[PDB]
Amino acid sequence: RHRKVLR
Amino acid sequence: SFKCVNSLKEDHNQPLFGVQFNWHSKEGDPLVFATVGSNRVTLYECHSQGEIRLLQSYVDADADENFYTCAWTYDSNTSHPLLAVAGSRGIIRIINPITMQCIKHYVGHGNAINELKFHPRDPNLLLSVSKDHALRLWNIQTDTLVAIFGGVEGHRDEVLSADYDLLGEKIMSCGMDHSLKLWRINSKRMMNAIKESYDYNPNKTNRPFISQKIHFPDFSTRDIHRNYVDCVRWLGDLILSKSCENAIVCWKPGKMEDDIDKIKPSESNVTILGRFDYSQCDIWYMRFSTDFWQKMLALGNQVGKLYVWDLEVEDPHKAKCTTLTHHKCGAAIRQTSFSRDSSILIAVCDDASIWRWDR
Repeated sequence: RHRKVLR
Repeated sequence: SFKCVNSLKEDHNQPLFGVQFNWHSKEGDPLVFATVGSNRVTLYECHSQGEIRLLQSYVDADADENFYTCAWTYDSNTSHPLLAVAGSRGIIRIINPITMQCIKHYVGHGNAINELKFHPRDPNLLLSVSKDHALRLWNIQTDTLVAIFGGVEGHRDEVLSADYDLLGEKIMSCGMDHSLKLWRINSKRMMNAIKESYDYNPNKTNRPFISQKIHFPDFSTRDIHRNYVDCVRWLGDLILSKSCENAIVCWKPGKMEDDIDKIKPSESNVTILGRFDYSQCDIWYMRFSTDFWQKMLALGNQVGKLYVWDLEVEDPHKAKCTTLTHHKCGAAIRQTSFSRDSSILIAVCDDASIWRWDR
């Protein structure tokens, strides 16, 4: 769900 | 009113996760800030015409280390500034900023350290928050672990941020469990623990230093955000916190009229005093900062836009927002830092760039 960095 | 005067990029091309101006820099010395990213910490000096003068870095012996956070203090005997750094290895390094020598280091945490904060009144008291779900309070004069804030009733996932209140009487922490927790460090137990930490000299005794195990917060809420809480700051007796939900919430424990020092661990209520909305900050580990006086609040988003709120108004919800954009600043901003005199604002990014804004 919650990413640390942009995909 | 801020204008962008310069930018640069560090050679490692990895995210810069942290930036901090040295608010303990001496009168007549130039303004200095540290950046942390990859396995390094770098110092820069601010000069006229937007010049950002590169000084010297500390590079960790371990290529797999990743520094996430830094915090400035000073040596309480000599007055010389010190820089604490930490990241994925869960090792705190105390760095001499002049030579960039690692003076000493502290191991303990079960994992990555997500944030470091120094006590507002005592330059020796360092707080670390960890992926291992705990906070640790260290005394960097006597090299003692004062207390561990953990347990079943503590955080149940990574701790991402924490902040001391004005006098350093209490800490608010937050993390991946969506919760914000209060830990009072002015209790009889904690005040005695700090005093004993100062009396401890391993060369004059047989005993190890005994750490406090603090297993119960003095307040806890999961009613503010509905995702990872990645940044928290006291605003007097009020709290500012954010998640990855495009809002900073201003709130307090208990009901509107409830005194913070009268709040009991069983407190079920919170009061929402305002909310500062913004855009495109859906990723976590994105930190706001305030100036020395707490007149302003700055946050960068995931596409390189800066939001600045003027808090010099009668109520939290009346804060005045201003935005700062640059056409070549398109990477995620992880953290901001004001110089102590508020003349300079620095933003650091995921593409290793550094952006200088002058007032």
